[PDB]
Amino acid sequence: IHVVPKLPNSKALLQNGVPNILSSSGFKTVWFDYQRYLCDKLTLATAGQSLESYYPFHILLKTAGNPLQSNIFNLASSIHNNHLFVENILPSAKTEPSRLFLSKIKDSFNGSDWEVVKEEMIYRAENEVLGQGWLFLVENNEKKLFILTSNNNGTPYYFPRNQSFDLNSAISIDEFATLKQMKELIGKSTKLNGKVQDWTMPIICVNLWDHAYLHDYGVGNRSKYVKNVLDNLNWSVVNNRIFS
Amino acid sequence: DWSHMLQIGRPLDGESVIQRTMYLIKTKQYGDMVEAYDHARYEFYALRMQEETEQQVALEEAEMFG
Amino acid sequence: PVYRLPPLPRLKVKKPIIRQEANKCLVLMSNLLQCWSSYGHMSPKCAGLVTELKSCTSESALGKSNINYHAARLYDRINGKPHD
Amino acid sequence: TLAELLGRSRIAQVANNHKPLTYTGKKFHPTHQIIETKPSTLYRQEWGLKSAIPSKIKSRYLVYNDLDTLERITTFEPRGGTQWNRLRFQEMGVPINPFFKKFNTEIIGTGGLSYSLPGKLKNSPNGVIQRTVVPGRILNVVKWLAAIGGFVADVVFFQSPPSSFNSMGDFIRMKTFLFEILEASMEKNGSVSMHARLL
Amino acid sequence: TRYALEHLKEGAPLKGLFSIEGLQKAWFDRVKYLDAKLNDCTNEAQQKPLETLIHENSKSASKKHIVNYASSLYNLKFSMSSLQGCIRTPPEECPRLGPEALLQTPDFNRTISNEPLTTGNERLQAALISSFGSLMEFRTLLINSNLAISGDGFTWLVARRIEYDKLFILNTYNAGTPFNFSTSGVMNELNNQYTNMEKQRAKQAKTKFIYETQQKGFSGKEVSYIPLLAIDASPKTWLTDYGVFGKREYLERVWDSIEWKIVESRLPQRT
Amino acid sequence: PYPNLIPSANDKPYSSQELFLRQLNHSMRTAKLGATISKVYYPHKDIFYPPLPENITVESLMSAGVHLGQSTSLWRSSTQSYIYGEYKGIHIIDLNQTLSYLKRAAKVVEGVSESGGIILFLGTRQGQKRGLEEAAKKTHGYYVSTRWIPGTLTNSTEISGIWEKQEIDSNDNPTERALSPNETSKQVKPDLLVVLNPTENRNALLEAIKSRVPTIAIIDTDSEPSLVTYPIPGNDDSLRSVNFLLGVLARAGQRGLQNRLARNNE
Amino acid sequence: KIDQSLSKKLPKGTIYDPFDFSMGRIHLDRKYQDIMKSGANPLEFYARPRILSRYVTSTGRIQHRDITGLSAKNQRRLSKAIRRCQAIGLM
Ligand SMILES: [Mg+2]
Repeated sequence: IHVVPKLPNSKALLQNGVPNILSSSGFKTVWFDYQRYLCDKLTLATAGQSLESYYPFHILLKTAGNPLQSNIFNLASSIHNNHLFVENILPSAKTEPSRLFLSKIKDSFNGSDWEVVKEEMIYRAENEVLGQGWLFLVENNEKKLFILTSNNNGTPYYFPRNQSFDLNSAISIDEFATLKQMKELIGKSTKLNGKVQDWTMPIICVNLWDHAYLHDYGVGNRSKYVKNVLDNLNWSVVNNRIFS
Repeated sequence: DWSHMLQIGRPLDGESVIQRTMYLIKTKQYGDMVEAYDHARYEFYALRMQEETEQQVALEEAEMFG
Repeated sequence: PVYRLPPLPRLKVKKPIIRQEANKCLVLMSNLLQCWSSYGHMSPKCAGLVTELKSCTSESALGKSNINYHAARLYDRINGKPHD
Repeated sequence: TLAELLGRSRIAQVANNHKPLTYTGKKFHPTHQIIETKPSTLYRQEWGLKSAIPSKIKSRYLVYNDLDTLERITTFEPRGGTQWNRLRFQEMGVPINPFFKKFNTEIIGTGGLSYSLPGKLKNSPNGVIQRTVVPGRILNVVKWLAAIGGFVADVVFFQSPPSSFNSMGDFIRMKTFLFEILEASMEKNGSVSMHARLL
Repeated sequence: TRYALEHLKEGAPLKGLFSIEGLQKAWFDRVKYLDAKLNDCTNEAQQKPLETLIHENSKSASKKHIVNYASSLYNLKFSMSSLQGCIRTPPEECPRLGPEALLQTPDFNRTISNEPLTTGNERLQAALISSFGSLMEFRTLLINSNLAISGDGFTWLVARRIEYDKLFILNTYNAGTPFNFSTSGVMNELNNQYTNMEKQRAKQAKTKFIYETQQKGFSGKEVSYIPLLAIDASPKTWLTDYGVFGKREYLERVWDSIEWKIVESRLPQRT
Repeated sequence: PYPNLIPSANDKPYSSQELFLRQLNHSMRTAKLGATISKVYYPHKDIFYPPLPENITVESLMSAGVHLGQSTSLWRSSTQSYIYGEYKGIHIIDLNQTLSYLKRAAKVVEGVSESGGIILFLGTRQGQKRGLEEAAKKTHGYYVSTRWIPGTLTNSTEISGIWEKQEIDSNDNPTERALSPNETSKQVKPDLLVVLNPTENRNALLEAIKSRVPTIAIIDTDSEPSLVTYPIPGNDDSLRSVNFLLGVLARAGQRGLQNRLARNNE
Repeated sequence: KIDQSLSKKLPKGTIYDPFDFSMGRIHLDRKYQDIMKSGANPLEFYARPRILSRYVTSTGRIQHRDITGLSAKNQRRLSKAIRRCQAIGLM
């Protein structure tokens, strides 16, 4: 039985929700209703199996390579990502960005400062993520940050399941080349499961699903919601997520 | 509560069908064993069809999104 | 039908039979001899086989049953004797 | 009471089955329930059965007949193959209605193999999947039969067999081919008769 | 403009399916935003119809947004066009379904409502029985397919190729196209072009046989589909009113809200 | 924290050990996000978080598989009174009798530990070492899991006389006093012996009988109840049931030890 | 070519596992390689030399119950019927 995690200051979040991003009704939709929905669906899908004993992150890491249980993976991914998202918008466990994170953004993004990087992430979310999706700021094994976007329920950890390219429409030839090299990397591995190593981790997570913003911000104006999320993050969690 | 087949913390299996059959007979919603067994069987078929469709559609979506 | 043996002092095979695999050199020699029997000695047809033999025996001319142990180990468990 | 709980216990949930574990006859459908144990319980040889399974077993699936016997052994087999066949059928996508509206023992429609409905097609990034292709192995030099994804089917040819067949002879099963599943039907006894075409 | 439909009005509801706010947000705000983006990306979309835009602007990464927004608007219009409403109680008045909805079992294998033939749509129901076994099976398959869509998407009824040989049910995701000739062969095209590049600067042959096979057909290599009906799985339509747990309630009310005369009008004759 | 580790330069990528520490930091903080697992059985907890004797229900004993007895073909008819019935070719143990006997044996273990007696946990099946060791450590007792040397009690001088002994206070604190050779060569006899597999340890049971050592054991359907002072009807061939009962007894012993220390610290 | 005994033939419509395409499967199959078992009276088959001849060797020796696999009752009736057939001039 997967159960919705308890959140600090739950009474205040019920009363008002996350300040300056969501109202109480919106926070109910994004977390109290959607997280319960996802957890119940995962429990129904994985009950009576081994996967009931593993956490959603270990579930999605286990299930990433098997086509026929993608649904479980999707649920697991959401159940993880949503919580990550919530944790970077919780009022508290004003928090300030750390020196190390600022240095990494400055070094990772070709000298660009953090705020223009925020605007660039807003642009990326507006452009590529058509409809439901997730936005992440992630660090790779080279100690380099970069911006990743996943369509529907995708994971930053495993690059085969990043779901960063929307094939329903066309794809740029460069995106096709990226897909082909990715598939070659997958195929090179000698493991029977076909697994590959990916040490990417999410430092920032933003929920672009309609549950997050539609009730508070409408069909349009999603970039407004993303800007509000990024401006008022809980920087203690974000700083802790980085390793030194 | 066995008014419905799906239980949280339980898989969806044939034993759920037998449990729903016994619940139906106990409440006397149906009289004969065969009738309740058939009704639970049809609920089982509906639920399993829904799960099969979720799996197929999920795999198709995954391939759709790269 | 099932036959149940009495409580026996032991459970052992007198002569365990092992599947030694016939040496490759011997069978290759036999094939060569049959070749020269049918086509003739130093016949063009099967001369290739000769090459194989020349290699197969070049280094050397010719190039285990645990049933009793396991039976003795397991007999007390599987004999199905009455309690005491 | 204890009797009620024993009636609702998972060991009781497994139906009484006593068929030979090692069966050399024709196999059309599963005959034993597959018992699964988590890796943590496998580490301690706990399978939910009466007694601990020997530590030699490394697989997480088995099929069993007796919880205990006179020989003090659990009558089991470390095999969980059949599920894969079922799952492999789901990869084929070929659909096969009794599932829509005194006790009868006939196999009801597809007995859990596939609960899909015929009228759907697969979208792919290349486009609509018109015809489903899966790899298989032609078995014998005979119609010709093929082992395709856990099931034996009779392959419908297209003009002549490729010359590779005649060259290889009885070593034909060594080489993989690509087939398209024309149709899948279920016979009364539970056999799944599929017709495929060698491309 | 052609985007807006006459059976929808600002400040007026669609009985049973949407409230005033639900219809507002789902349709009028969505079309406003979508047409704004579409006209911003290209001013020429005003002159040309959506289908012509989709056909002409496909297969180009630079012109992607044009096809994306054209398909979104066209599919939204196609989905809402078949709607008529239903006698069931207003969604606003009914208390929202909660977690219990997940545990309730569907009745889509033991019930049938809003059958086309009762209204007089005999040919449509005959064809659905012909290709999908029965309307019980058709309704189950359609609603299960649209339920399974995680995010933004549509479930389509389609007919093959004006006359059809056979009917089918399709899914499209984040502004996909129901017809197939716009996108068919794109991956094979890019694969061949990429191999030509890579050699200019065999797994490809084995994969190409399968590529051609997946879309190869009998009597022709190119396959087309007539849209006939569309449902919307996007949270935009149903999250506002029914809530997180109320997608199944939305889909059943949608099914009761289908008028099959409009669907028959789209039916392309017969082989 | 992690001495003798040489971090990498910012220009260069992470090292394998740096990646390991990074993933450990991720695991201890964020890997467990999304849901909290409830009502799921984790085997290790049966050793580390055993329930108290009073909190045990029949449902908990049945979940551990304690009720599953031997095959009906291997029945020892002297165990008739402990049997609830037979089902699927095996005898079912009456779990209410099991609960009563287990509570009594737990009280015995708690009393013996509270008196400062020596408690010996003997179990020689394959995977029983972990639970035996943990029970002995938390009861300040002793255990054997490799093999019971015959004559360990009746011939203690020739078996256990060479190993070293130790004087300790009321609080189990080493005194480090020098023991005389005669004191070192005396027999030290267990005050309580608990056997997980009494069928394969007849020698230990007979030695305890001869040496007047009260003994507890898990009495399966094919085991003799009268060979032990405090039988516990239950399944002895499943590691889960054995570990559950052993953890209950070990927690009772730990409670007795804690009571003893609390009284000595007042 | 492969001798037929060395090859395993999967029948049509039967499921299989990868183990089936193995010599172990052939060896296992080798290892585990009518009317009178249907509740009939063998004494009634005393003027029917063919069906009686099904249960004798080439020389006419009655086959043991280990070979026939019949019940003791039907085995005795079969022996009696075969001997009666021998006596009356048939068989
Ligand atoms: Mg035992």
